Amino acid sequence: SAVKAARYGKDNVRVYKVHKDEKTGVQTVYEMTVCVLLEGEIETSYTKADNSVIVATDSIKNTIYITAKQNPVTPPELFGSILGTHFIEKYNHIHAAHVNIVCHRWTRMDIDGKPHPHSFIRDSEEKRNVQVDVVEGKGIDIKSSLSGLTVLKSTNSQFWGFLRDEYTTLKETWDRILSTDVDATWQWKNFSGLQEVRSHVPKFDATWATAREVTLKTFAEDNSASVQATMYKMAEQILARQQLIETVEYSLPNKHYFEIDLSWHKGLQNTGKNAEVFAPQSDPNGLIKCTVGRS
Amino acid sequence: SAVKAARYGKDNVRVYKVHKDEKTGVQTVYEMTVCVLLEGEIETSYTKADNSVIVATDSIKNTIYITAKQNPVTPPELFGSILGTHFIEKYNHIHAAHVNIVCHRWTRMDIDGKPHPHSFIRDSEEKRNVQVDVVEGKGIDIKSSLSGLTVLKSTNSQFWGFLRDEYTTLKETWDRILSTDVDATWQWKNFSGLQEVRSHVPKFDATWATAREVTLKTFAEDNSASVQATMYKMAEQILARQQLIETVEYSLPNKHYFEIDLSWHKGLQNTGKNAEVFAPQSDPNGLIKCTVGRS
Amino acid sequence: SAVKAARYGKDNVRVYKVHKDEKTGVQTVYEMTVCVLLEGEIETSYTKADNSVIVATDSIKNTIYITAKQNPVTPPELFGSILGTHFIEKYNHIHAAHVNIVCHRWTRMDIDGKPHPHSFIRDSEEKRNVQVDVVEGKGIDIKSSLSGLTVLKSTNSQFWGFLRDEYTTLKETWDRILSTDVDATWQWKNFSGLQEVRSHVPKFDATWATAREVTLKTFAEDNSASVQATMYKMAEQILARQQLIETVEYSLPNKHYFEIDLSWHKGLQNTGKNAEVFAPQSDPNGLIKCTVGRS
Amino acid sequence: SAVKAARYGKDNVRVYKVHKDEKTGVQTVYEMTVCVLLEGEIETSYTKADNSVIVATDSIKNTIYITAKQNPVTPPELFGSILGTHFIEKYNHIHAAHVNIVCHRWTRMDIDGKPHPHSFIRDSEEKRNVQVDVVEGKGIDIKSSLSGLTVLKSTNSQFWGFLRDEYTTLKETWDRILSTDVDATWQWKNFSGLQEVRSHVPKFDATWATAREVTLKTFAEDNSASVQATMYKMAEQILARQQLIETVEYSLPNKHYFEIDLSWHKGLQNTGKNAEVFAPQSDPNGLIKCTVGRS
Ligand SMILES: O=c1[nH]c(=O)c2nn[nH]c2[nH]1
Ligand SMILES: O=c1[nH]c(=O)c2nn[nH]c2[nH]1
Ligand SMILES: O=c1[nH]c(=O)c2nn[nH]c2[nH]1
Ligand SMILES: O=c1[nH]c(=O)c2nn[nH]c2[nH]1
Ligand code: NA
Ligand code: NA
Ligand code: NA
Ligand code: NA
Ligand SMILES: [Xe]
Ligand SMILES: [Xe]
Ligand SMILES: [Xe]
Ligand SMILES: [Xe]
Ligand SMILES: [Xe]
Ligand SMILES: [Xe]
Ligand SMILES: [Xe]
Ligand SMILES: [Xe]
Repeated sequence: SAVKAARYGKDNVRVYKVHKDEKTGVQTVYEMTVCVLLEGEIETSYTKADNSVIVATDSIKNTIYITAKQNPVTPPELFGSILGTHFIEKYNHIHAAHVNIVCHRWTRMDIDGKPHPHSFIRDSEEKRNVQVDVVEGKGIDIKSSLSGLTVLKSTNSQFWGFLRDEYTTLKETWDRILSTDVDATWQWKNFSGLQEVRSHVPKFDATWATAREVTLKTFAEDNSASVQATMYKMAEQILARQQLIETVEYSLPNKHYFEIDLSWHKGLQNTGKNAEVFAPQSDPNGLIKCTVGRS
Repeated sequence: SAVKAARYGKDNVRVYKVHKDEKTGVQTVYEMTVCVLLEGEIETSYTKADNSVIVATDSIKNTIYITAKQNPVTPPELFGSILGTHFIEKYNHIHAAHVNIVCHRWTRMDIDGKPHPHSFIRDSEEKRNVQVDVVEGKGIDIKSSLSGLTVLKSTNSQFWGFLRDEYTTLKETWDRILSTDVDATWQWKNFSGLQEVRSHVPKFDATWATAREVTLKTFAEDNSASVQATMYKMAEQILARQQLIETVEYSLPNKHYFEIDLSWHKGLQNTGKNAEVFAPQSDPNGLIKCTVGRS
Repeated sequence: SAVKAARYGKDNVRVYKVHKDEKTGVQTVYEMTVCVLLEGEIETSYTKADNSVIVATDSIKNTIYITAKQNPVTPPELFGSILGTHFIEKYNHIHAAHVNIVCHRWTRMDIDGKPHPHSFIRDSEEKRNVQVDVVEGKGIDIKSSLSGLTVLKSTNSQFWGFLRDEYTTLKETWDRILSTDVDATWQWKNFSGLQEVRSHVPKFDATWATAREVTLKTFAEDNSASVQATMYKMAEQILARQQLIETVEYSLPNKHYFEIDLSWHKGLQNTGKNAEVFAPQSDPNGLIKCTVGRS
Repeated sequence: SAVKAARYGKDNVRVYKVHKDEKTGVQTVYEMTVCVLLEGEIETSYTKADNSVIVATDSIKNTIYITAKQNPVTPPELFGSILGTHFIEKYNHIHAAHVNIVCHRWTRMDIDGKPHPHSFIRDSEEKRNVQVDVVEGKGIDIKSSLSGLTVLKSTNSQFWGFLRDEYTTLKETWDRILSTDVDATWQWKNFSGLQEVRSHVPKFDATWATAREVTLKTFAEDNSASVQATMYKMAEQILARQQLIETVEYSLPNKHYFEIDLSWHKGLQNTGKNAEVFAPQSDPNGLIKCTVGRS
């Protein structure tokens, strides 16, 4: 037998950083969860019990805190590239670093219409994420994403004209609820190294904001023919607005809300045009994915 | 042996209701999770296998949907009182109904600065809850609450002057992070029945909004001497603003963020006045509770 | 305003202890999660910012580890009583301690039919719990429990003869699946103090084992007329076997498995006597409770 | 823009099936959670709102229940291959089916030393899983796995001789706790179609059992030099015992238990050879992966 692939590192490293403006007294906080996995010439730790090749996962954890102390942590695409580059440059035998970052929301509170200098609220479990793969001699590959964005529209969603055969019971509809949790990922063109990533720094926050805005607007305004058709419209617009993105992927659950027929009880009308009370279904759920690129 | 207490019913009943304004085309959604447990003369179902006394939990579920179809579901204090009253009035042998409601957030989206007529976003897992106990001949007891409100302040929290003995290692501090998940409950004076609850309907939403506002403002503005001292200030203000509340209870975790000493690495300074990077701790956590009433 | 009630302390304190037999080389591990909340003359920490009355929650955490170092941690009823007594005896102004312990399973592995001296497996998320309330001048109140015991029987459960009215759609049945997660609590007679708790030490493990055995046997053997009727039989037997128990409480979800009518597809028969494939329902669920005591 | 990849289907489909032996009266239950995602000529549903190409996800759900009614559901490798083959054979324009199955444990109860005919217990959240990819003209690729197997050993684990530099604080050790949650996957050689899968049916359960046995024995008996070294020994043995497996992958968290220095309190000794009480750490955790194949 032989080692075909191996990677190891530290997962679930929680980090908080605060920035204090001495002039204004305004403080800004960042909180993330980080995972770093390394690859390289490490097979002998598996096959020969040779620990000399192992950068201890405890040391990886230390390195994350040290790097956060000495560098900006925003945008996360920059921080992840700095962190990944460190490992491949510092250790001769490590040839790839894989960095995943989840950014948690701490939104500045408004108290009496004014932004508070040092108090924050977690407004939703929506996350902004990055996956950064730093590979020695092959540059830096970055995938950025938003996830946990949960939305619902109460009308202007349809689903009719699908295949009907002996396995089909679903009725065609011209008016239904549509609800999903959005997971959207945009993949950047490959970067040659940290200098190139630094030159594009302003594009990271702007593209995140655009992806979010396009997602919300298209969801709210599209008279949706299916999840498939609506998500394609979102991905098309994002690609049109940022030339440095190569692909956009969406992964969308279809979270079903079922009509409840109440006619058995005193002829009460609660279906079709009379539907007011619905039963949200915890499971099963549709799951629809698509990756859109440039033609 | 003998039955000392018994209650039974349906838990985890998810309900969605939509309201459609025909004039404006504006739609508003409500989504809740409901639990109803009944008590009364039901001992024989336990001791004698006498099912004749059991209102099936499946029937309780039906009743929830029917009641939501025929009545407003907001404010939840009103809906819960209607639902509880139904069971004690309809069934001679049922003498108490216990209704718990969790309200989930569906906040209307703003698209291009305008409120959208039928699209919504889940902005945070914060909940608004009610517990309604309807007891035949003893009226209606309502506890209202907010929970899952997660906040953090990066300075203006202190903790010094606590008891020090041979079990104490904690250092006194004049500047720390304070972060918690707020659970706050206000208990209404007892109501004689549904007519009285209906007469106070406008106070329910207003008091929820006040409790929330007071919580956020006090948290952000108090130069906090301890969780204990700050939470007391919150409860005191809520009681001052709503005479129909008898008690306010807060239950607050103290979610610790620890300094990381980096001086072992090239004398890097990251403690006290130089602290920028911190380690959020998942566990253990302080837990501080208090119930404040009128003197 | 005035403080009507207050308690504070440390929650989610994870503790592991190992015992090593020097003779046999056999090691035994215990792992728990502990919460300690204190009450007493502490109102001024809330009303006056007087921290002098506060035993820091960090110190409570230290005390848990120290107590675990110097005392047995099994049975958990004994450990919790030791821990609670410590706080009310050590601090003049603290008059009650409330200790909750969750014990996690680490079951010794069998390798080639022999018990391994130092390797363990987590066989199920079933827990053994205690709640110990130590109140100065009123002794020690202990509630012991098992929870997270998930069982299912595929036949020999019935449910017929329940109340039928205009809210009822549920069909009577003489053969259904019954599945639940068992939460069972037995409350001990009040103990005068630690000496009395120590005198009953052998009864704690034996009663836990009896409660578990009775639960499983009765579930498997009862031709069940309802959850209500079966759970009563369990509680009755436990009370008969241990005179020092005052009450037994069960809290049982009814986790529904629904028939799926497939007759729309080529007349396929999958209901009643022909039912083979079922749809487990995540929600809603019945919830049935009862507290049984001595007559 | 263009669709580069697309797949869609139904996730979280819970299924229960019971088998009844008429002779013995013995019943056996199976419970699974299933996900089916389809690929093929479906781009136009995304780009042109052409629903005619969509097999509704609701119909996929129906098909799962129908297939479970008409076929054995065990071993899951066989069931998944049947289900995947159905979709690519039934629909001309669907060319790949991806089936994921999670099998939940329902272990027959022993009551008074005898196996009960129809009562079951969930002994642990350990799962047996399959991923089946059925691709038209390319056969059937099956990955089998076990996951959620949580183990701990209290001694006979070491970790010394790792790289030490200016980022390293971790002390070398010759005696530590080792605890992990095992995720192990074995990938079968490609099968030409359903006939070939059926010819190997007895190997599926036997190989699962071998993978489990090897994992537990090696964990318990290896005087472990690192997670890396121990996991390699496991994978090597599995490959030696089943020639039809091409690769074995393990993914293992290192769940840390930290010593607690208590010497600040009355010189209490709780480190090194005197360590008895430890603090389990919820996060961060090491994460170690390896894929082993044949040389
Ligand atoms: O938008 C939808 N897309 C689908 O593929 C589907 N299948 N059922 N309902 C559905 N809705
Ligand atoms: O605000 C606090 N209250 C407390 O009781 C405490 N104990 N440790 N840190 C603390 N902080
Ligand atoms: O055992 C049961 N008890 C109940 O109270 C009930 N209500 N519906 N089904 C039920 N089953
Ligand atoms: O077994 C281990 N492997 C590792 O790579 C490691 N790093 N720190 N501790 C460790 N333990
Ligand atoms: Na390198
Ligand atoms: Na009544
Ligand atoms: Na005392
Ligand atoms: Na096909
Ligand atoms: Xe951070
Ligand atoms: Xe969508
Ligand atoms: Xe609702
Ligand atoms: Xe607070
Ligand atoms: Xe312990
Ligand atoms: Xe039961
Ligand atoms: Xe199944
Ligand atoms: Xe391991």
